[PDB]
Amino acid sequence: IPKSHPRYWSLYYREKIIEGMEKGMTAKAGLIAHGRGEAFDYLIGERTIEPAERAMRAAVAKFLLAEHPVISVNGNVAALVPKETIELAKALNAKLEINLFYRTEERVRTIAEELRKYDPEIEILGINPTKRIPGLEHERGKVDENGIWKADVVLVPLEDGDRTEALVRMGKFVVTVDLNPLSRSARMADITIVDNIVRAYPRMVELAREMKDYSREELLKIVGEYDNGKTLSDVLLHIRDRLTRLAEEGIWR
Amino acid sequence: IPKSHPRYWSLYYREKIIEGMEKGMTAKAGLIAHGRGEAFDYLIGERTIEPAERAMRAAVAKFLLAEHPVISVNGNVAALVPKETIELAKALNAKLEINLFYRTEERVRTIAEELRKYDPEIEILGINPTKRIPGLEHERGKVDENGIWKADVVLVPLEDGDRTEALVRMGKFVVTVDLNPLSRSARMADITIVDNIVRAYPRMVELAREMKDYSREELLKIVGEYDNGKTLSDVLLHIRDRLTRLAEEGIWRRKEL
Ligand SMILES: Nc1ncnc2c1ncn2[C@@H]1O[C@H](COP(=O)(O)OP(=O)(O)OP(=O)(O)O)[C@@H](O)[C@H]1O
Ligand SMILES: Nc1ncnc2c1ncn2[C@@H]1O[C@H](COP(=O)(O)OP(=O)(O)OP(=O)(O)O)[C@@H](O)[C@H]1O
Ligand SMILES: [Mg+2]
Repeated sequence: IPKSHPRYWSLYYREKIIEGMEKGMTAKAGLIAHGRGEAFDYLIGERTIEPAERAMRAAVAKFLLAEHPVISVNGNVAALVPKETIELAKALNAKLEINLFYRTEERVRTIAEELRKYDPEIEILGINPTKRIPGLEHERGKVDENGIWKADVVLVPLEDGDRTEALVRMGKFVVTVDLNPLSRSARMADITIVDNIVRAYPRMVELAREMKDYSREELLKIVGEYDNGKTLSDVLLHIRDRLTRLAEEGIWR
Repeated sequence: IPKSHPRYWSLYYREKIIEGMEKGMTAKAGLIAHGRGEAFDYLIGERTIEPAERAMRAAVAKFLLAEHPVISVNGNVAALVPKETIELAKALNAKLEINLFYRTEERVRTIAEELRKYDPEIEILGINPTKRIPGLEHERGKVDENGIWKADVVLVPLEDGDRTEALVRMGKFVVTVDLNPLSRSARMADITIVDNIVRAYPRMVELAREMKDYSREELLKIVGEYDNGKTLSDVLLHIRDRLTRLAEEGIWRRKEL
């Protein structure tokens, strides 16, 4: 399709998610999840909205003040932002852990190989996790002692509500990127970024540098003031107004 | 999936659509599409709202008054409501036609076999459609000559706008099941049922049996007063008020909506 196609990027990223499945990284359930992401993205406007920028500033602040920052990676992340998830882990000095709900050997390997394609030297935790998140079935709650297990601040993007929830109960401060503000994961996380992860990861990286040197007292003012409930509400309000406008345009009969 | 799970029904149908692709009936793109429907189902509340019940009564009435109704069947319909689609067709005296966006012989065959598991002798059209619906991709515009090609009323659920619109330009009265009330398909169709096909179909089969005796008079009064445009806006209003309410009440850490 021509570069001017209004569906240009979502189409571009869709092939990417399919290539993901082809590479054995992205699970079938992943394609379904991607579609949900697409629809929601169409609704918010395929751009980072103010409530998302707001939550991202707060999440970055929180990661810089963190003690053991950990960025989680699953099959979709690997298909969409392999390079950006690494850059983000460095800009935040957080470690990288592959963490799958539907964990298999090939999938962990392929995702591992995919990340390396961009940095053959990054430490990738999660190849053989020993620990478990309490409240989850064994095979779905694995976590590596050096990563999530010891983490205080965690970023689990595109995550399932059971895991997000078990993580909060476990005492971890949870940050996620999720285009569905109505999902359990989005509603349970401590900081929810409602934005397409292809836009949020590079943005959080930019915000990383822009905040690189901030008075710890400032980084603390930022997070201390952030209101995830207010954020969710504004996102729901954003979507509604969008629905009012969208319904007023396009082909009809 | 334990039935006690808060998201049992959501997960159940995700498994079904996945087992559909594996059984060769459902395409990969169909998995994404199922996901798109889910996004809209969330906005609606994952239930049958009034404006859906309304559109469905009209559709059934229209199908009962038709003389050459046809019900389409794609990979998603085949994996999610194989039995209800057959029930509905027979409760509406409509013919069944297999229609896919990504057509192949293995896919047509498997969708064919799945329907049989519910009726070993059910008639199935679209096996090798030969009529080219003009103004479309040859690859995705061929219909069955004894099916859609001569139908007066057609039901094409989870349809792409290009097909839904082309059929309208074909002079076919079109009914559809589409969770996105803003979709081109939802806008070009004569009667749009904004509801999940796993809820709408069995609900429509109910109506086709409870309406089988409605007088021509009553049925014509229904199809006659129906207003797709008003029904779509009614759907958007439901959603916008739900969003307003949730926003005001707040949803962070909220378990139940
Ligand atoms: N490309 C993407 N960018 C951002 N977010 C995404 C993307 N793809 C999927 N998501 C989000 O991740 C979720 C997909 O995972 P999952 O299937 O667990 O969702 P869900 O089950 O509906 O939510 P929950 O598990 O909280 O009930 C979706 O809710 C969607 O909002
Ligand atoms: N399980 C389901 N139940 C009800 N409706 C569904 C389901 N899955 C998908 N749909 C609807 O069918 C459509 C699938 O087709 P597709 O997504 O290709 O069309 P679209 O490009 O999103 O919209 P359009 O092509 O009409 O502009 C979706 O718009 C969705 O609203
Ligand atoms: Mg889930």
